[PDB]
Amino acid sequence: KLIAVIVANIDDYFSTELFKGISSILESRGYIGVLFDANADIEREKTLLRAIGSRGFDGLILQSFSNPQTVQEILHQQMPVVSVDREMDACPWPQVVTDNFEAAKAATTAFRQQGYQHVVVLTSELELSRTRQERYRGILAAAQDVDVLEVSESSYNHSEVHQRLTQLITQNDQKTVAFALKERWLLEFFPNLIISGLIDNQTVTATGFADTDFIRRMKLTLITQNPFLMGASSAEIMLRQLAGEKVAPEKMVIPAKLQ
Amino acid sequence: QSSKLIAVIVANIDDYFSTELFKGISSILESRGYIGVLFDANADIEREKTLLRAIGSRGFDGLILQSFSNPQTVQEILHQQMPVVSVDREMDACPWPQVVTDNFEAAKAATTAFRQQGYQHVVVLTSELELSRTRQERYRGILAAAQDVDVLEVSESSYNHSEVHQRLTQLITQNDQKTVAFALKERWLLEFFPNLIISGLIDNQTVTATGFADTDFIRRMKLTLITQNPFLMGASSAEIMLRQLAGEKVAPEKMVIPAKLQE
Repeated sequence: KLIAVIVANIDDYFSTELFKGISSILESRGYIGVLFDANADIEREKTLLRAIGSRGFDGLILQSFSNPQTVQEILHQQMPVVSVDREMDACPWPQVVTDNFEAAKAATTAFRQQGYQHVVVLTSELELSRTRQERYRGILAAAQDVDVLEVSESSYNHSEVHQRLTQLITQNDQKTVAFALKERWLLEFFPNLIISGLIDNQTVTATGFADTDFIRRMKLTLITQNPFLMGASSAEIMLRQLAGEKVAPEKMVIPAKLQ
Repeated sequence: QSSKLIAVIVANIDDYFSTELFKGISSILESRGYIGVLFDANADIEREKTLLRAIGSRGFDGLILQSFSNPQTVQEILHQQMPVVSVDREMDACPWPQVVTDNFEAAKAATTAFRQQGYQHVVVLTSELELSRTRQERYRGILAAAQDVDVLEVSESSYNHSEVHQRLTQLITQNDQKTVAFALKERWLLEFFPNLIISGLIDNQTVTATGFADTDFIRRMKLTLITQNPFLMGASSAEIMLRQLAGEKVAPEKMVIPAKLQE
């Protein structure tokens, strides 16, 4: 009674917390969650997918980058599947996602209503993920002026990004809000900016999609996805699939919270 | 032909040390067709037992242990059906091979480096000492190098944030001796040091801070920290496992991966 859980990168708090959610729910039925690291590698995921399939795992909860076809061509309906945080197309199985566009929108609208009309979006490459595009789409629909700084998680230099970032925030003394689209960018760059004083909550402030209890205590307003809940919810769906209940391949939206 | 699945049980996946450990194990095991599988003990020794019972009744070909189970537990449940390698435990008289850090030497050297810069007063922040031999060793290393040493034990089970905060601030500020706040575990450094850097307490002139931590983002705050090289510890433990899987009667000795004090 093992459920394989493949995450994009076990180094993200979102992923380890999501897994803790699956586990918590799976334990109420004697089922056990098992974690696999796709290590941001399309190929590692493929070889992992084959192993998961041939070894007889009972279920697959997937928060990754491969098209549903890539997953069907390897597992071929031999087990229940639930994808998380990806919002893909023509998905033949259930999905649990955040209201990315909406949450980003509301966030941007709140900051706008406080004079911070300038927004600098710090994100990973947009075209590689649909949830990233949605968040950026949400910021675009409610922001007056927007500047974007895309970073390739596979090739970049800390100071190089740090400089282009300080730049975008201070080019105009327009009241700016630095908006991180993923937690790692918020943890890597904003702390220093708080110490240097650029982020004074007067002219410049900061926000982003972060779920870690320890950034908040340095107080900024962050958007949380509550990955634990998303993980718990996907596992409920998975219980239904193992129990035999034919499940509808629909999207379940766990709303984000601007706290 | 077998499962070729190696079970890896970590103390808690929330620890960056664990996830990196696993990454190390996975890159080595891959070179030979083996696949690391991650299990989360979630800080519960009971949880761990059911994971082990599952690991033995599903046919995994090996176990890499970075958790709480003693050998009596692992014997009674798995009965040596599969080779075992332990990591980051500092267990004496261990029956299987081990991969550990020079906890005493590393702490001692770090304290010595700080003393030479003037910091004579060490404020140790840690999870309960009795609960772990590795913590005890790092604490043992500090006392072996510093005069004025105060200790602040935190209960991972039930502790209050501002409660611990207020005490740390009390111990750091009691006298004029230059002080080093030394975290024995990464989480404590990550939870309590940032505000002390932002509030001005930690200024690198009268009060500085260090600890065992491998995460990069704190690096960028410039603090001097001790890294355990978890990826390397994980890869080394996987190298030993492959030797056992290849049928080598690997002696149950400890392989020491020295920690590095990195500015």
